[PDB]
Amino acid sequence: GVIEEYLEKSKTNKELNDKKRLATTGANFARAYTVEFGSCKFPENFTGCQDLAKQKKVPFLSDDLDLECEGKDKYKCGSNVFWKW
Amino acid sequence: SDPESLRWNVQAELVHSRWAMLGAAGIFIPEFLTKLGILNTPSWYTAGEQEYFTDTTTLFIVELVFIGWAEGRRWADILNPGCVNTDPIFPNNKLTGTDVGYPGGLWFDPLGWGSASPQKLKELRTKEIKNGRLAMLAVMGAWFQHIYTGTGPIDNLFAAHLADPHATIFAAFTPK
Amino acid sequence: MRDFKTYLSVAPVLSTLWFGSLAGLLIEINRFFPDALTFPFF
Amino acid sequence: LVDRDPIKTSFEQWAKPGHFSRTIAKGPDTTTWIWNLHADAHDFDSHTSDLEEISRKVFSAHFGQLSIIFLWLSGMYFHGARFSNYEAWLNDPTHIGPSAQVVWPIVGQEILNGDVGGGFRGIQITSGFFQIWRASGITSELQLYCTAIGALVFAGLMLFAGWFHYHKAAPKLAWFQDVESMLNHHLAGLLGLGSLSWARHQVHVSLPINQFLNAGVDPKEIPLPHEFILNRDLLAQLYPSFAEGATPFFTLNWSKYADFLTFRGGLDPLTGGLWLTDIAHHHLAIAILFLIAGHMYRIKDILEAHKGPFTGQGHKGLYEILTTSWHAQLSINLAMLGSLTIVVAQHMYSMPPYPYLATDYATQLSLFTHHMWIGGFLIVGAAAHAAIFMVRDYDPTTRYNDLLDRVLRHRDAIISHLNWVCIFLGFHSFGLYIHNDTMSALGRPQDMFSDTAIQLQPVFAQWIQNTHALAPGTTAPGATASTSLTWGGGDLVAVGNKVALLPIPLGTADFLVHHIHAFTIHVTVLILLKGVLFARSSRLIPDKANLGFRFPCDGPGRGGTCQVSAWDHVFLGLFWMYNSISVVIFHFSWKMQSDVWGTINDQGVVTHITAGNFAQSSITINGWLRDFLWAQASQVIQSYGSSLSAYGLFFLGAHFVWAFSLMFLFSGRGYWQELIESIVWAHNKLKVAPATQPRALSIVQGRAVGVTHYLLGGIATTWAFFLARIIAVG
Amino acid sequence: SDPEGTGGFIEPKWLAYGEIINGRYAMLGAVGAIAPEILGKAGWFRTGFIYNYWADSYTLFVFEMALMGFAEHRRFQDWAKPGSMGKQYFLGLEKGLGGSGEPAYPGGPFFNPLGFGKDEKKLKEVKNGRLAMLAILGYFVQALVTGVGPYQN
Ligand code: CLA
Ligand code: CLA
Ligand code: CLA
Ligand code: CLA
Ligand SMILES: CC(=CC=C/C(C)=C/C=C/C=C(C)\C=C\C=C(C)\C=C\C1=C(C)CCCC1(C)C)/C=C/C1=C(C)CCCC1(C)C
Ligand SMILES: CCCCCCCCCCCCO[C@H]1O[C@H](CO)[C@@H](O[C@H]2O[C@H](CO)[C@@H](O)[C@H](O)[C@H]2O)[C@H](O)[C@H]1O
Ligand SMILES: CC1=C(C/C=C(\C)CCC[C@H](C)CCC[C@@H](C)CCCC(C)C)C(=O)c2ccccc2C1=O
Repeated sequence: GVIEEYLEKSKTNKELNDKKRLATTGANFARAYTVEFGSCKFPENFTGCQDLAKQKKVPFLSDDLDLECEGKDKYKCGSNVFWKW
Repeated sequence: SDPESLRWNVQAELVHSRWAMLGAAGIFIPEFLTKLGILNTPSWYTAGEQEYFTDTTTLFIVELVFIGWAEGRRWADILNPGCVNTDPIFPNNKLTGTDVGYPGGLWFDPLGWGSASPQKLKELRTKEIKNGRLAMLAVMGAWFQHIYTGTGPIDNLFAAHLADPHATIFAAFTPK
Repeated sequence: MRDFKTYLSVAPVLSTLWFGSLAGLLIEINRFFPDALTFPFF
Repeated sequence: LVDRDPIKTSFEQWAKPGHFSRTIAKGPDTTTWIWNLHADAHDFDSHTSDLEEISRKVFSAHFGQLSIIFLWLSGMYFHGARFSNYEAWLNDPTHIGPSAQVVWPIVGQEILNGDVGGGFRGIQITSGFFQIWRASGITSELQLYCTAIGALVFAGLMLFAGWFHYHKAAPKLAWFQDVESMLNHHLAGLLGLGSLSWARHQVHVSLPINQFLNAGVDPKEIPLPHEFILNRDLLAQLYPSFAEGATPFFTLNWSKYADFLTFRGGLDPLTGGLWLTDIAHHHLAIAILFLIAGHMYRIKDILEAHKGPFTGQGHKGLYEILTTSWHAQLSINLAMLGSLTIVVAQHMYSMPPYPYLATDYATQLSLFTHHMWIGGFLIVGAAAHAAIFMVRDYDPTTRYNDLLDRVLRHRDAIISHLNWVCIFLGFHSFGLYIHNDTMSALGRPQDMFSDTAIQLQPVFAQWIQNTHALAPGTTAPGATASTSLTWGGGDLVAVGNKVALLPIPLGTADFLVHHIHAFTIHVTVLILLKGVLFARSSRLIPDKANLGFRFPCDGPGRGGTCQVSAWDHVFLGLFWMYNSISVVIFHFSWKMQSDVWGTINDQGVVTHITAGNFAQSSITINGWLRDFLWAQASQVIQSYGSSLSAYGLFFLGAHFVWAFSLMFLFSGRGYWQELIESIVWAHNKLKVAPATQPRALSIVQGRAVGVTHYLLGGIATTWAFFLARIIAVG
Repeated sequence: SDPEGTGGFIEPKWLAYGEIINGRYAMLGAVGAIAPEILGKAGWFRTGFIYNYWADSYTLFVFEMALMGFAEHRRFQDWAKPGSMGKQYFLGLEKGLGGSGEPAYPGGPFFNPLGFGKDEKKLKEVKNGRLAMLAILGYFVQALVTGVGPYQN
């Protein structure tokens, strides 16, 4: 090597850089820096509107965690009246 | 059930050790010393920026005319006089042996109490950190590895490549 | 640890670390001068 | 020996002249004991007079083979990987011409590295990986690079089981000296649980990942690294997820199926390596047996049972000492292991089991002669080690009056016959050819032995071949073609680069080689049979078990008294077998190319590597160098300046090394002594010799350096002669 | 001297008794059921998914199981014994304060003697039943018939 001025004028810099908003990652799921969403409440399926739907709803999905448990109807087998068809 | 191997010179391995490793002192503190931003800057114009190069391999010659000299004088009269022939005292010689060096010749000796005893106390000091230096430099010579491998962009060689997150090198710390 | 008037032993075929290697360093001269059949001198 | 013990050194024995028979390597210096030490290094008349250990060594020093076969394979999987050509060859078979090895361009080298396929410089292959490797229900270069270290894993570990024996304070007697179960286990679940296990990873994964390879694609445009789990959805193309069946049995309905298998026989048009739709079924249908079978049992009982009049009273009791031998239960084995290898050598060439073989000519004949020299090199052995029994193994004579004591009873007898057998053969088995010369060089064909002159008439056909390719009409179910396409009846269409297998016709020039084999296989065995039988006692020497099964020769008297022994019957028995195999090889390729190997084009007008030159012209034993040796080999002696070249360039050495054996074979012994001193003299004048008394070769060592050379000479000669006439045209 | 490792009919069983004991609370999923709301899966196929998951990610996974495995073999050496573990502090007579002793169970000793009213009305069984908790999730990872399902039902 051989140096002329000055290892730098303006020193090392933007090569790690993050600073005001060191953001990416902690953020991104800056959908969900706060996975905030819906109602507060309540009636039904929420997941509005974006997100969607409710797809199969109640205890399902939601799990997720919907919530709650309900006097149901508690999933278990048989029903859903396998409404297909 | 356990090896057959205390190399009798189990006694000598230990003294290129105090060689190797005390020695790595020279690199350990002057490096990170360096002097972050001294104020700052590393610039060496002087014998070096106009007289057609300075060193490289006149480097070595002069450079280790002395290491030359001194490293030789180092083990080859560490001690051992008597210095020839012909039956066993083991190390692979002590064919100095029972005679240190001279029967009433000169002052072969250092120090009173007919030996060489640099006195009794000083196990302290260099048992500890020093055969430390052996140990120490094992792992910040295991940093030599970490400190640079990855050939900072400027070259992938034999292209596996083989994944890709982000770079690596040195300066202290770590993302984590 | 080895001074004057012969030393320590070695195995049956350290010749296999003497055919292989030493001699091996000689291909190492037979590519530095990748060729012979007479030779310039120094 | 101390050093000193018993009990009361860990301090190991490194230093103090000798060990091995007791006025041992003596203080006094010599050389002979340096071929001693290596030879007979493994042996057992010394180490201790007490079984015990030995089995505790052989179950360890064994181990380091598996581990080795394991360090090997790895450098082959690695090799068959990053030194690629496999990736390139597979999208592009029929086309490539594979490699795994490549030089480095030091000195002359590079000529040896000549464009092999998927665009690179290298040296070819006649060792059918790239073809077991068809398997890879996955494909990928770095992947074989796991199967590779997976190899080095089994090794280090399946090599620290060898530390975890002998060196560790070992098991003992009962452990093997109760045999009671051993095969129970072995055959049941490994013989079984492999073939079984192999089934599960032979339709799961492989079948599908070449069911839709036999068409096109470029891999990873197919077979992911996991893809083949619970996803029993692609298994949908290659049969049901059982649909409505539950664990075979019958209350099942097929209005249109019958699981994978659906038995084949013949050859894929596009990959004639025999069908895989079968390959699961057959391995499944194995294992079961083994799975049921390895469930005998605990041992005498069954053998302690059926006797008769002339039969074997000692049949009953056929060896307590078959839990107390080795040298016996090794010799038996080698005859089988060995004789059960070269049965491979056929079912291979007349029924390929891998995709792309036959079309691949050179990459499965190499095979059929490599596998061929083991089903021979392991058989003469299978006699040697019986001689090693017959001489010594047991302590005393506790073994008595039985099947053997019987066979020996006659002995100037079992071998009295067998002899005449051979001279009946030989006369009917070789001078047969010589007729032709003497009378075709006299020249009157009217009366030769031609496939046409001596009465046989344009047909061979009616025997059993013609009731094999035609048998899918018996109790036989069926499945288009046969079992092995090389059989008389029907079919043709086999392959679209070159050819594969077709009928393979016979008569004479197939009749009489087939017979030279007889006489060759027979006089081989005469010498081994009589050799191992007369192991210990005879009416040339009865005081003749008194050292070991070697011993040079008893002594100038009795007339000759030289060869005798049985090291040496297993020395002149190799000498033949080198022929036995060396002429069987000579047979196959001259057939398999004279006919079979050749090639299709329009109207599939077949064009063998040689329009059947065999015809009237192997029958002459000169035609065997007119049509063979001088014809083919023109490729070995043209091979200079090329890529394979290393063959022609071997073919001189090793065609030299053989012609160096005779020196070791044909010579005296106090000769090279008488000579070695003239030497030793000139030595002493300068002061340069005595220490370690330089000595000539140990009569029978001399024979050891015959034979072994005569073989690695006389053999690789063709290993070269071959690879040089299937690479390049053929 | 060289470290030791005595095999003898059945060490392999004392440490093999132990291996499963640790794995019986490394059973985890139903022993501490609050542990996984969905954490048994490391991270469906459909599966569940109406990754695997949000997550608790990362790297620094080897360093743990190694470094705290660099402790498993210390309560295996230290208490070979000659005791001095409580190096205390050079000066200061005020350090009667103890803590326990060697602990197995409610601590130093058992303690606070005084007890029984109500709670009311060996020890390989405290083992045996939790492989009957271990090997149970074992097949429950692959616990599916899928194409079909519960024949039973
Ligand atoms: C690191 C270890 C080690 C050490 C220090 C020893 C030391 C000893 N072993 Mg030993 N052994 C070891 C590992 C070791 N073993 C392993 C791993 C195995 C099983 C694989 C064995 C199986 C074994 C047996 C059966 C016996 C011993 C015996 C002995 C004693 C005699 C050794 C000798 O001079 O053999 C010299 C031989 C070697 C140094 C090489 C070993 C051969 C194998 C493992 C590798 C070489 C194959 C290689 C591919 C060469 C062929 C290719 C060639 C062209 C290069 C000695 C105390 C013997 C005893 O108890 O006294 C009678 C007894 O016979 N060992
Ligand atoms: C399953 C079997 C196998 C096993 C485990 C054994 C085991 C044994 N055999 Mg044996 N044998 C076998 C198969 C086997 N054999 C076969 C198939 C044959 C027929 C050829 C023989 C013929 C035979 C004879 C005649 C003898 C034995 C003997 C022995 C014992 C001595 C072993 C020894 O010291 O190494 C010996 C090995 C060497 C000294 C190494 C030299 C190998 C040379 C010749 C190299 C081979 C050529 C090759 C191409 C060169 C390498 C490449 C090079 C060009 C770079 C031992 C118990 C001997 C005995 O006295 O019994 C107690 C007796 O000598 N065997
Ligand atoms: C293996 C080989 C062998 C055989 C089988 C033959 C066979 C033959 N050679 Mg021939 N030949 C041979 C080697 C052989 N040769 C060799 C090596 C040479 C060069 C040395 C010749 C040179 C040669 C010439 C020049 C000629 C022949 C000819 C012949 C033919 C006339 C034979 C004859 O008239 O004998 C007379 C036959 C008998 C007396 C028959 C009895 C012998 C048999 C029956 C013995 C059977 C044993 C018995 C059945 C055992 C059963 C026990 C009993 C109680 C039932 C005949 C086909 C001639 C020819 O022109 O052929 C076309 C011609 O002369 N050969
Ligand atoms: C020492 C003796 C003298 C010499 C120089 C020869 C030389 C030869 N004899 Mg010969 N012979 C002799 C005396 C001699 N003989 C005597 C007294 C008799 C008895 C009367 C015979 C009977 C005899 C017969 C019957 C035969 C020969 C044959 C041969 C030739 C083999 C071809 C060859 O080597 O190509 C030369 C080219 C090379 C050697 C290239 C070598 C390159 C390779 C091997 C690699 C490099 C070497 C490397 C170290 C090998 C790898 C090994 C590695 C694992 C270390 C060779 C020219 C044979 C022949 O070919 O036709 C007659 C035939 O078999 N001889
Ligand atoms: C002259 C020579 C050589 C030759 C050689 C020859 C002239 C020959 C040889 C040969 C060898 C061989 C040959 C070996 C081997 C091998 C192998 C490896 C084999 C293999 C195989 C198998 C696998 C089995 C069978 C078949 C075969 C064979 C293929 C040399 C010489 C020299 C000199 C001058 C001096 C110094 C040294 C030297 C340098 C050395
Ligand atoms: C080699 C010495 C001849 C002695 C045996 C001859 C007897 C049998 C006749 C030829 C045997 C070869 O069999 C060969 O027949 C035909 C050659 O004309 C070829 O005929 C093929 O080509 C055409 C393309 O559709 C069609 O006429 C046929 O449907 C098809 O099978 C076949 O590739 C093969 O079946
Ligand atoms: C030629 C021949 C000899 C003479 C063969 C000899 C002496 C071969 C032995 C030569 C050895 C192998 C040379 C070993 C020297 C080197 C190993 C030492 C130097 C080490 C290397 C670095 C070179 C016999 O002794 C003999 C005995 C019985 C029947 C037939 C014959 C026979 O035909």
